[PDB]
Amino acid sequence: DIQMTQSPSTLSASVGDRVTITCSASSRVGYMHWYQQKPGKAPKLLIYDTSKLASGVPSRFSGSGSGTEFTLTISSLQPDDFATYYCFQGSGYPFTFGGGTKVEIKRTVAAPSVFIFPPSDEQLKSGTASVVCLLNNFYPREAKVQWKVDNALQSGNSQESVTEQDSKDSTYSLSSTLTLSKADYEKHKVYACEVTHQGLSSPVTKSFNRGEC
Amino acid sequence: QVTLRESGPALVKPTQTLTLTCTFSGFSLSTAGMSVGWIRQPPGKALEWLADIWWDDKKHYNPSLKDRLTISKDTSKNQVVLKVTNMDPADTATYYCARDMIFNFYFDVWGQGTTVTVSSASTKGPSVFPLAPSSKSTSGGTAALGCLVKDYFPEPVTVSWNSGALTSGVHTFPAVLQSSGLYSLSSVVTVPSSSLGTQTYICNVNHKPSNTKVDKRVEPKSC
Repeated sequence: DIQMTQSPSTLSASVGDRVTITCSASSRVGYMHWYQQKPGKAPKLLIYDTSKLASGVPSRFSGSGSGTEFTLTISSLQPDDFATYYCFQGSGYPFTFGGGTKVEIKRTVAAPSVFIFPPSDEQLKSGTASVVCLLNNFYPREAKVQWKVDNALQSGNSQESVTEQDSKDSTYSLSSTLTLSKADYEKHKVYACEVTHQGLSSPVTKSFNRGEC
Repeated sequence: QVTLRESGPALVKPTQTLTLTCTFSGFSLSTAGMSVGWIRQPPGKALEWLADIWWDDKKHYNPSLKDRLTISKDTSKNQVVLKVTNMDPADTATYYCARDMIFNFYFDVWGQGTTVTVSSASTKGPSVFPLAPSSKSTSGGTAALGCLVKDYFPEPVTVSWNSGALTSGVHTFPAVLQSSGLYSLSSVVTVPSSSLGTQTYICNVNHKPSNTKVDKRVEPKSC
């Protein structure tokens, strides 16, 4: 079957930078097509018939190539171009998609704002306690969060989740959630989320004492 | 406009059959040259084409899955069905229907996708807890508040604030499968602290697989 590779797999570039994504097919096809997929969305037709812009696509995007080698070009990369891009052949059965290229925006360093939430009294009645630490609007993505409970460093009871890069300001947000039983939670006083990041010259700690307003 | 919408169960057990329906409007599948196709996408993997059907009832299948797939049309109801037999964990994915034409041989209009999980585990509705703003969820002149959406199965869940009227500074985190085997996520909103009184905050949570719909008020705590 006609199969395609895509290069690179991941690309990071600044706003205004020229971006190039290539697709190489296992044998010659008459046209290549391109899709743009934002996280949690259906793919959208971006380029059809190798070089033609689909409806609503800005002039910024262009496609070229022939035979087995095809190129998607973004002349001046914009924050809203954060997506995964796929090539697609429909020249012969089976129809096939390339492996995808994820484009992320390189931005200047921004420090996270750090926020802590004790468990609600409603969760505590239902028998569990979740402590949530929020890091908001920061860059780059890489960030260390450590939980301390009565000055003991926690392991294996906290999970992280990170937003997809923001389509206007190119920053990330992160949640770190510490989970304990109600019994373990009520045994301890000091709950502290400690945050290390490039944009902070020293680690930042937000903490609360269990039971206070 | 040309529109398509996928429907089917959120959850199927291993070895069972999946039935998906694509309902379309703004075009007819009796019109010469018209096709509807099925495409899937495993969590964070590449798009994979599965099947298509044409106005003349010609069918095509992806050769790796051919033994397991059946595509069918009902012109009279503007519907295309895909049956996938003997579902296994590799079939967990978002399933898309899309329109193709004989003039194109590319998918120009897509549905929004339907999420399917192949699992032994039972459906479970979320518990919804407020993440109340306080001094501790304040950084500079910014306040944060939110909702913790805990212990549901399967994916997906939807979260909006004030029925979708509040949209800026909203961050809904992707779900994490917990060690317990149930999903959890938070959704948070940021606002300037001195701007908080501009509205009340309600997170509307909807888990369509368990038919659960919760509204939760998120207010500051008192003493």
